[PDB]
This record gives sequence, structure tokens and C-alpha cells, in this order.
Amino acid sequence: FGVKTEQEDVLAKELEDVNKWGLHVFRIAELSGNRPLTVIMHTIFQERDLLKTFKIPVDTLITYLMTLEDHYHADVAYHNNIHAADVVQSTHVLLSTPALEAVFTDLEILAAIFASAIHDVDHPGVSNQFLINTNSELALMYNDSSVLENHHLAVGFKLLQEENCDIFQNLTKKQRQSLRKMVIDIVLATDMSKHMNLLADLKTMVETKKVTSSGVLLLDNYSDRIQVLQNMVHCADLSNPTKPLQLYRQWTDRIMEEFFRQGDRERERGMEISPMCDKHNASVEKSQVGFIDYIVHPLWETWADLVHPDAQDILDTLEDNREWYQSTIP
Ligand SMILES: COc1ccc(C2=NN(C3CCN(C(=O)CN4C(=O)CC(C)(C)CC4=O)CC3)C(=O)[C@@H]3CC=CC[C@H]23)cc1OC
Ligand SMILES: [Mg+2]
Ligand SMILES: [Zn+2]
Repeated sequence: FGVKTEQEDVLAKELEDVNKWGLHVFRIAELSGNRPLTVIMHTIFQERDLLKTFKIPVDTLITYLMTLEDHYHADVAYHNNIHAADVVQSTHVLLSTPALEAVFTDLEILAAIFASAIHDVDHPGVSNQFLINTNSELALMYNDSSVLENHHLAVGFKLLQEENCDIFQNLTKKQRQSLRKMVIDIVLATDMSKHMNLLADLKTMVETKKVTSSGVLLLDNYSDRIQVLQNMVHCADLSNPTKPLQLYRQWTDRIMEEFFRQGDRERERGMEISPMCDKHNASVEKSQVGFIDYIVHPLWETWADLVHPDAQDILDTLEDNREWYQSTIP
């Protein structure tokens, strides 16, 4: 039969929501046999006609995607393939915002989406500080500097060398060099130690914002173009509290499981327990409200100004969720 199975039909119907904020990504993960990253990336590549544009052989794309997904750890609660798929899809929605229509080139679009897909690959489920404090091999390889983020990049690129995995094999050297630099700049910007400087620069850009005729953002140098892409993927990475609450709470459960596990390791070892990682002295709800107030809302408020009024519903959902978590603090 050259026709989908019923489970593949149910999956294809869920994937009709790929252009929407609030895609049922956990359901996609179940329906695809734990291939949310592969199926969501493929759908996006097809939808944006990236295979044709970059002459990517379909089998090579699928092989690379499965390989990349395979390098996300299934035994990690939050920083796994479902998170990668979610960041990919959220970036895909943000790239389609009316205020950015026709701003970015196909190569820049490719860069933002590919960066999103690789941005947490091979994450061990512990923080940079934990890796540094434990004298881990990763921290030694990267000289304690954006350890995880450098690692995600190195793995994401190295996997292109596996059998029939080089999705960029038909790009010119000039295209490849440009793509690579942008990908590196985007993934390194996902290190939360960079958040305050990224946000400061995004605020400066909003303050000196120029729009073209027809009211789309004018970005006429690399610094500004990459700043916007960096902040975009960073928004996607920090998008959990902006999603419908049924999704958000699953993300909260997962990050807390991950953090608590790290805290258990820190406690076993006699180390100081990192913020939000002590399961005996946690308030999950207060932690979410703090995460929103201090990190997520300042970023998304500034993004919303940049693309005004495109992100109003996202900001409203964020504010509703914040009130919900506040109302459950004992
Ligand atoms: C679903 O909820 C979460 C999803 C992801 C994260 C991540 N945590 N972090 C860091 C973010 C900054 N941080 C803070 O604790 C900052 N912060 C608060 O959020 C609340 C507070 C402790 C009361 C005061 C305050 O300053 C440390 C942890 C990461 O680095 C992860 C990797 C990349 C992006 C974000 C992700 C946290 C979530 O809820 C807490
Ligand atoms: Mg990360
Ligand atoms: Zn991430």
C-alpha cells in the first residue's frame, strides 16, 4: 500500500497546526514514535521549500535529522528531542511574523531553523556550572566558556560527516561559510549568561527602530540582522510560559525534574545546590513567577515592541499564565 498508515494519517493531521503557536508537540512526539524533531523539521523544510532551494537530497535530510534526533538524550527530562522540536517550530512561527515579512534571506531562514534544531543536542541534563564545578571533560574541552553551547554546535556540525548526512553538500563554499557563522552566532546566544546583553541590544534596536514602506523592519547590516535572529531563537528557547497552559505545565514538570535531579547530584556530592534545584526547598510556582517576571516577560515585552502588534496574543497568554501560577502560590 503506497498510502499512509492510520497512525501516520493522525500525525499528518496534527502537523497541519505546524504554523500555529501551541502545536500539540507532545502528541506529535507520541504519534511519530518519538520522532518529533525529524517530522517537524521535514514538514518545515518542505513548507518553506528549502530542499529545492538548497538542493538538499531528501534521503540525506531524513538521515541527518534522524541522526541529530538520536543524539538528543531520551533519559533527560527537558533537554531532549521534544524540546528541540518545540524550539524549531516556535522559531518557524516567529520567522513568519507579519513585521518580518520578506526581511530575511533563505540562507538566514535556514540558519535560524538549523540552529534551533541543533541548539541543545547531546545535552547531559546538567548546567554549565555543574560541569565546570565537577571538572567534567566537557568543561575542560571548552575552557569553562559556554561549555554546553559550544558542545551542541560541535556535535550538530560533526554529525554532518556521518554516512549520507551532509545536508549542505550542494551549497557553495560562500553559502556554507555564511550559514556556519550565523548558526554559531545564534547557538552561542542561547547561553543564559548572554541574556542581559542580548536584551539590552534588543531594547536599543526597538528605541531606534526603522520600518520600510509597508511597515516591515529595516535591518541593513549583519550586526542588526544577526541580533534579531539571535533574539528570535532565544525567544523560542524561552517560549514555554507563552504557550497554552496545558503545554506550559508539561514543560514546567520537565524542567523541574531535570533541575531536581541535578540538585540531588549536588547534594550527594556536598556541593551548593543550584537555584531551583533543591526538591526539599522548592516552590515550583514561585520559581515560575520569578522566571516570568525577571526573564521571560522582559524579553517578550521587548520582542512584542519590535514586531508590534504581532505578538500581542503571545504576550497576553504569558500574562494570563503568570497570574495562574501566582494564584497557586500557598
Ligand atoms: C519552564 O520553565 C523554565 C524553563 C527553562 C528554564 C531555564 N533555566 N535556565 C536558567 C534561567 C535563569 N535562571 C534563573 O533562575 C533566573 N531567575 C528565575 O528564573 C527565578 C528566580 C530564581 C526566582 C530569579 C531569577 O533570576 C537560572 C536557570 C537555563 O539556563 C535553561 C537553559 C536555557 C534557557 C532557559 C532554561 C527555567 C524555567 O523555569 C525556572
Ligand atoms: Mg541550551
Ligand atoms: Zn534550549
